[PDB]
Amino acid sequence: NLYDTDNIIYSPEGRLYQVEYASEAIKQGTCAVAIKSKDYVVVSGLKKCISKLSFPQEKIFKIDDYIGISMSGITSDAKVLTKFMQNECLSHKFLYNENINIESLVRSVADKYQKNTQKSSKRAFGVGLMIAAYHNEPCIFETRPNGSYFEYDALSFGARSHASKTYLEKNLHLFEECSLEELILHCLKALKCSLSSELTISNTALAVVGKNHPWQEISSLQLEEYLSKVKM
Amino acid sequence: RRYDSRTTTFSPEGRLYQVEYALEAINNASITIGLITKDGVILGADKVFISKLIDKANNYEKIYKIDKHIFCGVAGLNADANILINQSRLYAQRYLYNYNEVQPVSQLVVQICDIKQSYTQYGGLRPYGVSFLIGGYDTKDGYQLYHTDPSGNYSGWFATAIGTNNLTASSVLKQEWKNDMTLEEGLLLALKTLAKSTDTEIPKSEKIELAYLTNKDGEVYQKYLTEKEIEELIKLYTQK
Amino acid sequence: SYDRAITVFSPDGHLLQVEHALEAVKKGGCAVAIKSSNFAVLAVEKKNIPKLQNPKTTEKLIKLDEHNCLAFAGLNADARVLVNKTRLECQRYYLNMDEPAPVDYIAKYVAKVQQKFTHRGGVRPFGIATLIAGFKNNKEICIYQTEPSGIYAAWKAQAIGKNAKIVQEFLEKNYQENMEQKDCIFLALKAIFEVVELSSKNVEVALLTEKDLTFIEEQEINSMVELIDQERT
Amino acid sequence: AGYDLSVSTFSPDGRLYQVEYIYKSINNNNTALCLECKDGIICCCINSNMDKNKMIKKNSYNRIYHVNNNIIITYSGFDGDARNIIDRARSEANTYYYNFHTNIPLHILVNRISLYIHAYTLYWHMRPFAASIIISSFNEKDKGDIYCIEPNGACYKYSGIVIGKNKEMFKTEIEKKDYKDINVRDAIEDIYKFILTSDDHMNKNNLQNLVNFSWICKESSYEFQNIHEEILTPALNKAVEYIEK
Amino acid sequence: YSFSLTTFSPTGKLVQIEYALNRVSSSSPALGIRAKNGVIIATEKKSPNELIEENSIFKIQQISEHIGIVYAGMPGDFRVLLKRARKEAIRYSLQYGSEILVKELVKIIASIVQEFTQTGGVRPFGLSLLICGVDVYGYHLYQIDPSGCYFNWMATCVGKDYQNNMSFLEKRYNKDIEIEDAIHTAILTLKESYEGVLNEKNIEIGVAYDNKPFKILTQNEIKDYLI
Amino acid sequence: MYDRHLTIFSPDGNLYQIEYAIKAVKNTNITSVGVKGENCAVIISQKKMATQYISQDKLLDYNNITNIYNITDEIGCSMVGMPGDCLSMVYKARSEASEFLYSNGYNVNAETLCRNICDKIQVYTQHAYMRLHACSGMIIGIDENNKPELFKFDPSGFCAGYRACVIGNKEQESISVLERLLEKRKKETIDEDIRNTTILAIEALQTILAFDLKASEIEVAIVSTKNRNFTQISEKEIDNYLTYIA
Amino acid sequence: IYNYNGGCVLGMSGSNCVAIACDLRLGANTFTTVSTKFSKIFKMNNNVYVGLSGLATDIQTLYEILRYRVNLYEVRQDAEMDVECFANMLSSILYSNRFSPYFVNPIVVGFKLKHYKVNYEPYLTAYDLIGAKCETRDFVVNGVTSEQLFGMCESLYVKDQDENGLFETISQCLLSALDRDCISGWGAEVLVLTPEKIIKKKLKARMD
Amino acid sequence: DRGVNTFSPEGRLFQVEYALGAIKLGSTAVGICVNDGVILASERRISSTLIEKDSVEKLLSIDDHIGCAMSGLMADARTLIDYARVECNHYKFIYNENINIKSCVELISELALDFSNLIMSRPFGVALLIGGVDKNGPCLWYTEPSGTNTRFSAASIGSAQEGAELLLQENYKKDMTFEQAEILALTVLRQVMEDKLSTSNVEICAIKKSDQTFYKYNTDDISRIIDVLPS
Repeated sequence: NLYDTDNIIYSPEGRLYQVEYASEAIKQGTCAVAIKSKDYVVVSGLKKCISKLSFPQEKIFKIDDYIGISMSGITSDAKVLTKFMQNECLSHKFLYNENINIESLVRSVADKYQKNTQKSSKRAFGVGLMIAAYHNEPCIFETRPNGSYFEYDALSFGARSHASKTYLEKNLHLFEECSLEELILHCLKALKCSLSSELTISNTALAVVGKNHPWQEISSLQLEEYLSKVKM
Repeated sequence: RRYDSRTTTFSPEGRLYQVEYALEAINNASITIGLITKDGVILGADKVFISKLIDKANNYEKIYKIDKHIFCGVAGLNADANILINQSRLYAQRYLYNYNEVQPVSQLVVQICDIKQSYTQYGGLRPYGVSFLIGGYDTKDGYQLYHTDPSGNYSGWFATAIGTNNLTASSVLKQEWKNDMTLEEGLLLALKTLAKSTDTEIPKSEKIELAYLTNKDGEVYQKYLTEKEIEELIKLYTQK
Repeated sequence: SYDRAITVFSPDGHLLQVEHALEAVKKGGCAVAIKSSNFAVLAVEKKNIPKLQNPKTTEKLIKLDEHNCLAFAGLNADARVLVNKTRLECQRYYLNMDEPAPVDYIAKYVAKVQQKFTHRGGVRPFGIATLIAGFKNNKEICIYQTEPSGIYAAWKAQAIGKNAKIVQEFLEKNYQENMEQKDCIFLALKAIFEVVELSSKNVEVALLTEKDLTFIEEQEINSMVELIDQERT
Repeated sequence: AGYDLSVSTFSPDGRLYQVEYIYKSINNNNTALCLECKDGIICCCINSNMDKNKMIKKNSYNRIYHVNNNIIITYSGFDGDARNIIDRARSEANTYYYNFHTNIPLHILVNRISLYIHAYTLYWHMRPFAASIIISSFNEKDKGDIYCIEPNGACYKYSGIVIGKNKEMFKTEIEKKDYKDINVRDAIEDIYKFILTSDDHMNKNNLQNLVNFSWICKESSYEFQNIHEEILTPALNKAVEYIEK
Repeated sequence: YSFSLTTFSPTGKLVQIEYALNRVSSSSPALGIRAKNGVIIATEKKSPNELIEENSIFKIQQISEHIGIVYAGMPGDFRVLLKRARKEAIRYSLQYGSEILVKELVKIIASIVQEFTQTGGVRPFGLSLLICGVDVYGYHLYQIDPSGCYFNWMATCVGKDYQNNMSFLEKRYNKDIEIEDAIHTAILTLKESYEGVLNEKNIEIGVAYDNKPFKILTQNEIKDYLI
Repeated sequence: MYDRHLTIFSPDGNLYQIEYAIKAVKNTNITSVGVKGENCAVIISQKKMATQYISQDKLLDYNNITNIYNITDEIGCSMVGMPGDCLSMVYKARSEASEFLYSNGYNVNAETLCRNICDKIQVYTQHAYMRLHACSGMIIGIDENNKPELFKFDPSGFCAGYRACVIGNKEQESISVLERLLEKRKKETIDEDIRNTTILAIEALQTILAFDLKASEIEVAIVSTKNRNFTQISEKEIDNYLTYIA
Repeated sequence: IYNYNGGCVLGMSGSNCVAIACDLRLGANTFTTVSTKFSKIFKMNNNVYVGLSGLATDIQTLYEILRYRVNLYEVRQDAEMDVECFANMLSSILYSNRFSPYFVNPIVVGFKLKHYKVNYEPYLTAYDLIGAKCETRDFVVNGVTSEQLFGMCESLYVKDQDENGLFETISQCLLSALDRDCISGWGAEVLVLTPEKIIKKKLKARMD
Repeated sequence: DRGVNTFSPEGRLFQVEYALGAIKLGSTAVGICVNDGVILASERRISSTLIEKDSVEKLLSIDDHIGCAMSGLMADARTLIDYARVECNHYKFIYNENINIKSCVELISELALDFSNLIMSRPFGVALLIGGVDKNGPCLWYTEPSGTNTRFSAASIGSAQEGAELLLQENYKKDMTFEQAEILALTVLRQVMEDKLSTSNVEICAIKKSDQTFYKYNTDDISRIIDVLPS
């Protein structure tokens, strides 16, 4: 009512309204979905297209070899976070000649979330990141506008995420111990459930990373083949 | 943020609302007079009566000297005056340090109005509630007299009066002032306009204070009138 | 406050402090500028108390550099501050380029400074509209205008201050190209006196050439105000 | 009446409401219990609110951290504010060892952490920390030393404490018997039974993928050790078998 | 974040400074007299409970060998002002190698009070200093206010019922008054002001006897004067 | 509007934040009494938790609770108020005492330390972004003349000397008690007068509080010329003193 | 470094009369002069004078710094400034650049006022390049030609003296000192201040 | 009432949305991207006849190979353009090659959100239609105060931007010739003016694929395009 003027004021219930509004900005963002099996973490997302003359926006981004993210929320904040993570991994590989520990990077970005939530005259980021990597194990992490992070078998962000989450928990048991092709297929079923109005090569993004498989977006021909397999 | 006073922020009409209240504070203050004469420049004023136990000897609270060739009369809050007096003296001696000649009065009043304009614009600090009648001599322009205000505006005046009842004093100055006139005539006219502004037929010697600046003998000097000299001047005024 | 945003977008998408600076400008005294061929005329009004005020202390119309000149309308203290800033920048350009500052660079810098104070915390906009007159680097006369918002443009003739729309409407239907100096002074004196009381003491007009700025004497102004007073009646 | 909008403002009754709101937020967050025993101390955290999230891995979310591998530190509240306070505790321990070449005493560390938390409740611009912290250790000579720092900036020594949701019923079970004479290994039965009893959100299946554990006792040579599943699951099965009967 | 809490209202008047004068008017009174061959600062302290000792609390202090001071208002404000005034006298003596003039010290403390009125994120000082001293140019007595403005007096009073004390002191005062008569007028003025009964440890006096060090009278000397 | 939220003067000339902090100190309902004699100075306080949402639980080591701290070997203090504010205040006192020893080479005097803490409290009052420290307290010590000293300070920054004083609720009623016992004392060995002062302090706290004062629930400390160091007395010895009073 | 712009100053005392004197040379590269008017004496107050000897730029810079500080002091206090206060402030200024100092060895000459009528007490003192003050009560000398002046004054000083005899004494001492220094001379000026008046005179010296 | 960086209940920033309100008014401009190059144009909203119309220019050049078209608060726009060309020349110094247009718009968007501390004081209130050519190919880009930048085949900004997008949607087709693109741009621009199209009433720029160089069309080229313009 009057405890949402600033980000430094706890309500009588004891809630930061500004951080909740940043989470609301994440929830109104475009869709995304990630899945992992035993040796592969697949990421996909619906690229926003505001007009037929407009081209699809970039949804999936690459941070480092064997690490990548997906986006849902304010895009400039995602730009800042991407530059920070890219600089952190490249600096680590500079000074130490080894790949960075992924959860240390997740703690670093969560600290950057925290210091902006905490002090006044600054805002929390209106974005959540869907971090996927292979640091000797497939892994899926999450970030929120409050300083916080959790690890998932599968995840979805914004838009009609309820349909995707229902499909994922309906089929979570079969994700482990299946090949990469069926994994990509299941990720496409989850995104098609989020559509509710058709999936095409242009309007969807897809990325794969795993053991002996650096981060590489799927080509147009392979993505068209998988889309035709989903249609059949 | 919630406790902000909205100081450096325009009005809907473009006035800032803060220099205006400062000027109403000026208009309630004791009156000060300004006159330029062929022999000198005069800054007579009116003491506010606090108590009879105030030290009559010295205690010149309205007129102050910035240098041997510059002196001004205060028409507002005394603390805001005195800090700016100190800044003025600092600027005068700084110019003399830099250039090895006396500072012209125009340069000096430009510096005071610039620093007053800064707090009006930069930051969130209140303006100085003081307006001066700065006067002095230089070889470039001779005897001059100015009128500064909290807005950082300044303007030259041959003769003017500020503070309470400044309308009546300025009317008397418009009626009585002449282009070429003697120092004694200027002093008598200063008593006349002070008496008219104070709503008194005969001015009281204890209630007023006078000063003048003349470039006599090629060496400028300031004089500050004592009680006996003001008594003689009031005797001449009653005779005239 | 110190280092916080005081000018901000309204719900309608307008920076209300900038329009308040525009009303502050509109309350300020009028000014006019004309150019033709290889010279320019600058006119500003004047207001003094008779027998008390000193007209010499007024600095409505000024000179910035060997060739550049400036006129303004609004708060005079802010004008003096920005004038000192522009003179400093003129001599800074002349020490780092060894050519005198052209009028286009100074107009761009004035617009940049006014946008800077409009787009930074802890400072309100400069409540003044200036219009700068000077010679371009190719020895071409061009007079520039500048608003508190940081908008600037090059005009053949334009006015500011009180009743600027009426004066600008008058100049649209009377301006000619490549006029004489007397013709330009006549046009400027007619234009400023459309919305100003008719007297010699209420204006301070001057003419800019490559040599230097020259202020018109009182006798010529008295003849001009008498002539247009005869023309109106 | 406006006195609860800033932490820097005292009420007419002389009381900071802005810290009380933080206390109410902490009380509604996930609960944590930390008590001592003969062999050592065992300390637990019950992540009841994440029962809805079914896609989280088994026991990945662990709120129990440590400093110097001989001091448990945990919390009940905001994760980020807590983690900032953990990193400050690491920094103070680092400064102490660089200065002195000795591990920091715990009683000094809690004091410095309380001053750090207290230092943010006297500025309007700084947000006070939303986290109640428990620090504890154990050694064979001086026995366990459990403390608890709060948002107010108060450190008190405890022989056992619970904070967060359901804390009144948890303590109502902890004063049911004296745990100074009960061993660390067989207290896991009691803790499992108490979390089943007090909390009205957990069942048999939630018990092995939401709740965290660790101890610092003689079996780990008085150093930090997250508990292996072969010790948890016997006592978990016996506890749910007792509760079913 | 730094902004002026003190600001001009409509008609100005500096409402925070007015509230500071209201603080001064309610605080325990102080006064001082300038004589032909000396200057006095005197003030009454409230009738203390038996646990207080007057040898710890002191409203009378000394800045230098010849300069004293008394206040009426908040004590912590007086403490920090006194310490900084000591620093000002010390730096002047370090530069020019002499005891500080009364006028220069009064100007500096007035400028500091004005700086605290003008500076953002602060409030004015809630007291009114009363500095007395002796130097080459005779005796002086000055009075600081929360506004940061100084007035030169020959005899003055501050605090509760200050108008009546001013009137009484005006009734009984001469320019050529001796120092002992000035002390007696101080005692009678504070006796009329208190509306009660006085004794040693209820009043405190400081005085500068000619070109000699500034002296604070003990309770024995005050008891001698009361008889 | 907002005349009393910040450290600002209200229309009557009353910084209301001062009395709000003072009554917040009173709401902690912990009493602390001090008293001095000849060559000794005794300080007493209660061994309880302050009044707030958390209550004293069974698994709370009551020995660790203490309202008496110390700044230096020769100087002790008893802070009463909010816990974090009291801890910050003793840390600031430790800082000023230790830098005083560093800069000036000799141990600080308690009067000077009280003035310094009063000046920091003035700095908190003067500025708005400083919240007041709701922590009053006592300081005791022995000066270079080998005589005792006792000083008190409030959140107003008013440092003043004493020979008997009380912090907390019923202070105005409690002033009569200290005056009565001091007058009774006025109507001695280096060790006997220590005993007299200690029984006077415990009897004063008994009469002020009006219940038995179990020795586990209180805490007593003293500086004297026999020791000159701030040593807090054990529970059994306090029990012996209480039985003497009974 | 003081051979570059060699100079000398001098000041004596007497019976209600005080004298100060200096050479008028300005040097460059030691052994070639460029001016015969560079006065080392600078009036600073109605009854205080200061004699600065050393590097010319440091002489001028110290003159403007002290003039700034002085005129500030009379304007704030609104009264005439004392010799001791100026001496202490000068010593503080010379010490304030203890490292990288002004290469100048100044002196101070003036009158001390003792109000009660008023009595004018003579005052003289000298400084190093840091401010090593030393009250002397008689003849004070400072510069490259200091040794010759010390030799002359003791033979020629007659304790308290009339102002005419003081002028003869100080003039002969300075002229005999400057003749024996190659890098110091080129005219002289002698200022003899008294409470009634000041006499400024220039000497027909060996200026060549 | 509230700060610059205060979220709304719906998660949108108030200042950003108000800045989006500001770009809704301004001079209309149109952009088209084709295989042979890129085209930009503006309605050239002329003031009274006393203005020169040379100083009032809407189509500036970030670099040799980049153009632009402004909308909204224009002084803020010139500040963004100045920073953009400074950073592009910084790239040209640090790296020999010409900067890609995507990186330029990313830097412009990075400056635009500088008011959020994560220096400036508020959003810039500017929408830009940037166009250029690089090794990847010809393209044009859109910028707005919210920081999101989207890449287009044809777009428009300013006052009559909605109708311009509708006509571009109806008329634009892929595999287009550059002359077809120019006449399409002038047809859309003419339909969305208030005043009749003429030579001084419009300005055009283009960056050819072969030249890879900025080139503003003069009066002769504009008149030549207008004469072959269908009606």
